[PDB]
Amino acid sequence: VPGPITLIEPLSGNTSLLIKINAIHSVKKSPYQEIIIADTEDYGRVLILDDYIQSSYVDEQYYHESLVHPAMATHPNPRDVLILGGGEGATLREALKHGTVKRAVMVDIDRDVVELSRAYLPQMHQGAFDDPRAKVVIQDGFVYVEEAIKAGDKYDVIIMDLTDPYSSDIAKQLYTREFFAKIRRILNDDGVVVTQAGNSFYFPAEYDMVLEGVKANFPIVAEYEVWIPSFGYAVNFILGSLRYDPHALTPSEVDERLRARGVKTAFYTGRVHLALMNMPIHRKLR
Amino acid sequence: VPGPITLIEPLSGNTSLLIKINAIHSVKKSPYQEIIIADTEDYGRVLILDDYIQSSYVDEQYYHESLVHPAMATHPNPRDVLILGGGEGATLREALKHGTVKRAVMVDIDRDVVELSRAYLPQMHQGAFDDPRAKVVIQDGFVYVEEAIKAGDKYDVIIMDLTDPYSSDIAKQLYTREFFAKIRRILNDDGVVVTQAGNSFYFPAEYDMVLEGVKANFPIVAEYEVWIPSFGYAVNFILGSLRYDPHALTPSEVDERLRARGVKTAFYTGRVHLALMNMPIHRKLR
Amino acid sequence: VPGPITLIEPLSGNTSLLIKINAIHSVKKSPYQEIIIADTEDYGRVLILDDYIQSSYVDEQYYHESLVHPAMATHPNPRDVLILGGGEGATLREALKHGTVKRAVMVDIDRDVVELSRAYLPQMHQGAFDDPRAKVVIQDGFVYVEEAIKAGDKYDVIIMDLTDPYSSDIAKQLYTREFFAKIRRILNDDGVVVTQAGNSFYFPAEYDMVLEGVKANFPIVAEYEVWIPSFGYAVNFILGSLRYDPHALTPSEVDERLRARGVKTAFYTGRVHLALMNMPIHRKLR
Amino acid sequence: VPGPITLIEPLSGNTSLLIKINAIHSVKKSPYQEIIIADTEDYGRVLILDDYIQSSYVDEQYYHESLVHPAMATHPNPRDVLILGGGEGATLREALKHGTVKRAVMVDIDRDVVELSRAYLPQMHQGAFDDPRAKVVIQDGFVYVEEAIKAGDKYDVIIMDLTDPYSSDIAKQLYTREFFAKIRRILNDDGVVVTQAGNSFYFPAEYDMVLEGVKANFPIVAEYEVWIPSFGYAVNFILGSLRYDPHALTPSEVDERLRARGVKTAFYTGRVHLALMNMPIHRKLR
Ligand SMILES: CSC[C@H]1O[C@@H](n2cnc3c(N)ncnc32)[C@H](O)[C@@H]1O
Ligand SMILES: CSC[C@H]1O[C@@H](n2cnc3c(N)ncnc32)[C@H](O)[C@@H]1O
Ligand SMILES: CSC[C@H]1O[C@@H](n2cnc3c(N)ncnc32)[C@H](O)[C@@H]1O
Ligand SMILES: CSC[C@H]1O[C@@H](n2cnc3c(N)ncnc32)[C@H](O)[C@@H]1O
Ligand SMILES: NCCCCNCCCNCCCN
Repeated sequence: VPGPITLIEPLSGNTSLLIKINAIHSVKKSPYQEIIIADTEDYGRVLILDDYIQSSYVDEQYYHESLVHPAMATHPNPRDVLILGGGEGATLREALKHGTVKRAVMVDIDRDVVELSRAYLPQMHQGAFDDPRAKVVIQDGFVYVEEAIKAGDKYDVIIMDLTDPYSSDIAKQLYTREFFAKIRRILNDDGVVVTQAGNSFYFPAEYDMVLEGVKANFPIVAEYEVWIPSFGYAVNFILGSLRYDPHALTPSEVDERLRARGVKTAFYTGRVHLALMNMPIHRKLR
Repeated sequence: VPGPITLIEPLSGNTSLLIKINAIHSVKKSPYQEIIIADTEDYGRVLILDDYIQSSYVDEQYYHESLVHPAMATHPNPRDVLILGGGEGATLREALKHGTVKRAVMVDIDRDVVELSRAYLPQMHQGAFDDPRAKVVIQDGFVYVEEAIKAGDKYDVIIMDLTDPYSSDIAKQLYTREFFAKIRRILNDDGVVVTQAGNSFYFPAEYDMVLEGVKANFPIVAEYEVWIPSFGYAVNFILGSLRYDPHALTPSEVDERLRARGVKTAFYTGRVHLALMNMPIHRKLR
Repeated sequence: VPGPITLIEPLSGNTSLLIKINAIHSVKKSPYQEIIIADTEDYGRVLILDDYIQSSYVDEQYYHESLVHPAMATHPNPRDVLILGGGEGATLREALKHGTVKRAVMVDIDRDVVELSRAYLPQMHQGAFDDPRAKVVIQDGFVYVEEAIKAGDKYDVIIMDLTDPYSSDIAKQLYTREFFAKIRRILNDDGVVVTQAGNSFYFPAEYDMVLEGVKANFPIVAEYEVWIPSFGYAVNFILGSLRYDPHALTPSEVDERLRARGVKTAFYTGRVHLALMNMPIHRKLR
Repeated sequence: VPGPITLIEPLSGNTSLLIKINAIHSVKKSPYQEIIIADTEDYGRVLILDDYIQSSYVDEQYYHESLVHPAMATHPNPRDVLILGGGEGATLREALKHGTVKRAVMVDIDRDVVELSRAYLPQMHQGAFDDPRAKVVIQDGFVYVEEAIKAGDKYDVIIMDLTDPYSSDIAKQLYTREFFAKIRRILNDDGVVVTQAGNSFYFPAEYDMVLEGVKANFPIVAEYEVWIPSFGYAVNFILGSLRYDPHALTPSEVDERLRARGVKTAFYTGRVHLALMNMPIHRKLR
């Protein structure tokens, strides 16, 4: 039973997780957030920001593969990729696997998350930060997107891997209808956006606000979720597309794009893609 | 932060859930298990057996529909149904929705679970216990199956809705290779068995033992899982079939059987079926 | 870890107690406070007010005997006794044991605490509420003392058994310098006051405020403490005397007063009295 | 709730403490026990062995002074002192304050406790380990006492500061009748033994076993307790004496021995001694 040293991970406010801690690797009060890197018995090494597990060694591939590959596989030739957040470098790692990618930009507000992840979470980034195709920019993603509009920059796929919409003051401006309109302005005509949107079961109001924002700006929208044990819930993803429908890809087409692009995964396959496109998201039923 | 009255729900031993309790309706130490019916803020009313949530008002339909309908929809004409466990009566409720069912027998070892569920959990059974097609038998499922073999009783679908294989002494004899051989002897030649098998991520050894038991006795075996928030995990299900392959059903075939049989659901559909058949089960990836 | 049903009892705010609950007897939102009467495995039946255990079956006699008998034994002939609080009736029970007592008045603000204690905590009051010498008044103790001054009422011993000074808004006016001045005005010239004063170790600032209030109004002040397991701390008592010094009583004199007055106890004796007068109170030493 | 990083300190099994951790300094799985040195908000720096707090910066002086000084002050000229356990070096620190002491031997089974205490808990040992009068021996205390009998060694005062009798497999042989007989064989004819004996309230059976073991071997036995906040209980001590009765010492005699011997304390005085000798130990009263 889960001690003697325990993380109390908030889940809903009326439910919390008690997680056995084996070791604390680093604690850093950054100007933006409290960072903890720790070893958990169940999940191995974790990044914690303001008390919330962001990623674990034993299940981060479920999160990062589900966040990245459906969007990347839906785009027929994703060359220019923008990531907002993704501080541990695993979102960048998954995006770079696509041989079509020539330029991947990752924008995180917090240099301490990136530097502490570089040192203490090598199985997350796996060298992604040092890939010649990758540029790591330390900036508020809101400001970065405003400056990208003025420069008329355009991307094929935009991946939002931010802190939770229901908890995170630093990410709140990037989850609005108005921000999704700004995202559309820096997408090519066949562009795709994907974002994590917290949890539809425990935080339906915050989830619905994000969903309405994407639906108001993109004509094709897929909603899918994946159980991440270390989070205590099935994370919700919202994918917005200007041309291509992720629901239209067959397992064979997904598997052929992965093979052609040199993409190796622990989890994501054509069959996973089909399941994600067909499983409705969880809500409270009474 | 949950309290002042809290349920400490074990999950893995290295992770536990802290769940705020609004009221305790009943506590009963039966000879078989400790029974608690309580109101939780997140999940509404719950049945707890030996500290483990069995079912909640807000998400039990995810559990009971996922346990019952894939097996029932795979059988082309399920007339005789046997349920082992299912004390709250929701498994019986779901099976009875199939208009093909003429006889449903439910066998639970613990009369106190059934009677406390009848009184305190009416939204679970919804009158299923009193359906003219239903017989509720209080007996050890092991004993009932031995007596069914000697009587040469035979069923189209057998549903095992027992306490967890990783925790429950009272159910341990019903999760063995030898017990699945006994189940095959009370199935018709085109019969199907489904059982909950705990959790593949947190309890892989106990999950694998159940899987090997089913694979040794049945030529067609499907594995699928669904996130149940009140459990803290995606419950694993194992379906054993003598003739019909659930992987072969299309969404349209599932939806046509549901329509023809008068089956109304909150969750299960042809698309859910397709997703369950295509989503690999969770394991620790590192 | 204690469960599955647990009380999270706040202790210091940086430490809390997890207490196994076997049953909840009553929950009542009164106009003043939330009341819970519950069975704990370690402490048996408890009264809880706003999350704080007030008393337990297994250790309340340590609390009530330590609160009452040192003051009562110090007064050479206590005839008129006033109790502020003491909702469960055990303070009254201990005071009434003194054969010198002719009139005991108990004043609690909360009729629900008294009535629920009468019904659900009979081993606390043990009939004290119905003793012909006893008068139970439902009133704010602040108002009762103002009206006692105007009537020129006077008492030999005043016992304050209120909710904690560090947590309880309803009692806060009764813990001030100004309130102890009002108490002195309704004491005879040889009168004694005793109050519980929370805990000197975990709540030194609130303890010190009560102590300065008593020292400003009374020339003789004794401080003593007793470990109450169900509280998670040694409760602090402050005794204010106008004439008689509890430090001057010998074990033999205490034991003779108890014998002469027909006082039977589970804990308090002359030797206990000597120990209480000689044990310094706990503080943080670093 | 105290968090996000928490120590779950077992107390009774039906009560546990949740203690906020500010930092973890060191974690060592020794062959004998799990060792944690941590900073707590309430208690400052702590040593934890197998989940149990052994000592805290804010209250260890209550524990170590109460364990050592009553026995040392009862002996009229304690020259040779043996300590079994006392890994953090505070028991040794208190014993060495007595100017009569020429030789103090401290025997702990676990070199990791001693070395981690030397480095991370300097306010506990305060250089005691390096005092010319002190010998620190890493050995099982059982073996050390058997070898002391064979060498015919004799001591004036033996202090047992071991892990708890109710929890600690490594110490269990040192808490038996037979072990107290071995202790008597290495005492001078006016010798005194003192041991911590867990807690009489929460662990009465284990406490009573230790008490019967001492009473079978020593004609004078004193029982006393002190509240240690960081433990969640009043630790019980049992003192066994061959000639001198600690109940016979007056405050003045104790204070004169402390003054003559150059003993400076934060807590222990003649009045404390009197209180310890007069306070009965806590038991469940219903
Ligand atoms: C750990 S993956 C989540 C990341 O979101 C990042 N993040 C939060 N808010 C913003 C923002 N406004 N702009 C960019 N990155 C952000 C955090 O710094 C964290 O590393
Ligand atoms: C609440 S659903 C799980 C049910 O499994 C039941 N159960 C456990 N073991 C057996 C068994 N051996 N035979 C029948 N029912 C059982 C329990 O009594 C519970 O009601
Ligand atoms: C349970 S024993 C302590 C009692 O103090 C009572 N109490 C708190 N505030 C006041 C007050 N202002 N006057 C009288 N009783 C009070 C509470 O109702 C409780 O029953
Ligand atoms: C922390 S103070 C208690 C000490 O008792 C020690 N201890 C436990 N069992 C024995 C034993 N059998 N012999 C010597 N020391 C022991 C532990 O190593 C610990 O440092
Ligand atoms: N939950 C209560 C913690 C109990 C810890 N027991 C005290 C151990 C005494 N021996 C070592 C004390 C430090 N020298």
